[PDB]
Amino acid sequence: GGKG
Amino acid sequence: STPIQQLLEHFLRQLQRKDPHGFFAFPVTDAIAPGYSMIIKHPMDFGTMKDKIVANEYKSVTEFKADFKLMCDNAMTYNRPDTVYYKLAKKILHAGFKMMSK
Repeated sequence: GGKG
Repeated sequence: STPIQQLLEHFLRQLQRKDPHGFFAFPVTDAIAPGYSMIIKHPMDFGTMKDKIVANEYKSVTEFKADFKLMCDNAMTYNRPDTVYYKLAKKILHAGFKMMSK
């Protein structure tokens, strides 16, 4: 999720 | 350069030293952060803040502090708590406001  | 701009440039350099990796240095793009422009309506980063100082766009430390808090709040909204970005944002928001309120 998000930037990883 | 006004005495207020100088104050703000000094505060910005000190705040940016708290982000040695440059995670806050430039605008976050959707390529690096999928869906970012959908989730975060008012992006902010240090480079934009520096440009606003130079443009004489801050009337007060208070308006400068609000852009800093916006930058940090966006990182804590987009990124989950257990990430490097969330943790730095929470940490430097607290330490940066304390530093400016001495």
